[PDB]
Amino acid sequence: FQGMTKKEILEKLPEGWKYTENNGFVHVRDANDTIRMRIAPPDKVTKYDHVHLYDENKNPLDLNGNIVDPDAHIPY
Amino acid sequence: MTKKEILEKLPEGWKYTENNGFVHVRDANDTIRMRIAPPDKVTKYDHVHLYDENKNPLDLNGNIVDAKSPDAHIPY
Amino acid sequence: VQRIQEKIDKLYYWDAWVTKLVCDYFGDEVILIFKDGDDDVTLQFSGCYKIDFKHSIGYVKEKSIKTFTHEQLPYFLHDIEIGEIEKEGLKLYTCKIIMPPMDLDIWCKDIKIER
Amino acid sequence: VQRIQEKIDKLYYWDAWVTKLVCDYFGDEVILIFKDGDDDVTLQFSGCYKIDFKHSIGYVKEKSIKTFTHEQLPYFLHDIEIGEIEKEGLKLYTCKIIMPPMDLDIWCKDIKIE
Ligand SMILES: [Mg+2]
Repeated sequence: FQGMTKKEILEKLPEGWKYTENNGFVHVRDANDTIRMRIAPPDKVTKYDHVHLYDENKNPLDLNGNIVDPDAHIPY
Repeated sequence: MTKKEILEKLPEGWKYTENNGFVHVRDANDTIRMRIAPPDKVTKYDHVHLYDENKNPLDLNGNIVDAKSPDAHIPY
Repeated sequence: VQRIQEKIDKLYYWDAWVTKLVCDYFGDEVILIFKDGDDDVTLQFSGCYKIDFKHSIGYVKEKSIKTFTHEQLPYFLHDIEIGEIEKEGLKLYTCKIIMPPMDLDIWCKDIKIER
Repeated sequence: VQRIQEKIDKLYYWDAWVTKLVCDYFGDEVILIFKDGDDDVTLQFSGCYKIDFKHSIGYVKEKSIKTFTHEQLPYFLHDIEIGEIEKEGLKLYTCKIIMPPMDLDIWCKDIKIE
């Protein structure tokens, strides 16, 4: 499920996951209110609107769900 | 006395500072010893406060009084 | 608003020395402790969405507050004023505190007195 | 002004999780701790004369932050911006922090990383 727009990411959210959007930042958290996903506008070092992905323990993931520290900054 | 005559008879190496109609006076140990204050909800007049080296409210005669007491609020 | 405001007024807080002023937990919580005689009244503001602490520039701090003695602390209560606001449909208490030489403004979801 | 400002940029703070934000000592002092890998970077602002924290009302807190786990904390750093101002002849550093979902502005006398 990698190639989505932001609108379908927010619309296909899993079961129990809620989300909130404010000033162009989206926070999505799972049923445990754990932050799992964030969409952000560009900052100084990332110059593109990106997705952030986070496991059950808030670790950065890449497209493949593998834990990462670059690859953590996922276009959509 | 006026605010200027109280301030100019200040003791030893006592300093002071004024900000938006509050005057804070402290002794050589920078202990707050006196405040000149505009009226508030309960005290309807410009008053003086006096304090021993332990910040206790004093009356004109140097006796400790309850901060809540009218005697702590010394007109000029 | 006026229930909250006149429980506060019946504390007689005026000219009370303030012993502790804390804003903690990502600005979620404000703690203000002032002395009533030999007793301590705590005011607690929780679920805060705005905290504005303004210190007078005229009153220069010549060392860090933490190394002050309580005798050297200038801060005292002059006026506490409670109010009400709603922003994007969330209702919030507003508190303005004139604590010379500081001014405080807090938008919170609850206010509680303990002593 | 700018020595500290790009000394901050050399932390590479962008998108870092913030673990603690404390304003203590009658607003004299602000502590911000964010995680660099597994370690703690401290930002310390001392000699503060203005502390202004604004939380987005769109992000409603359903419990006191103190009862959040770090797993539940949303706050992360997006931009730290340093500046300089003078008010009644007092020169003060300013720092504006976009750490969604809140906005922070500090007028302080020193900024130091620990
Ligand atoms: Mg990023």
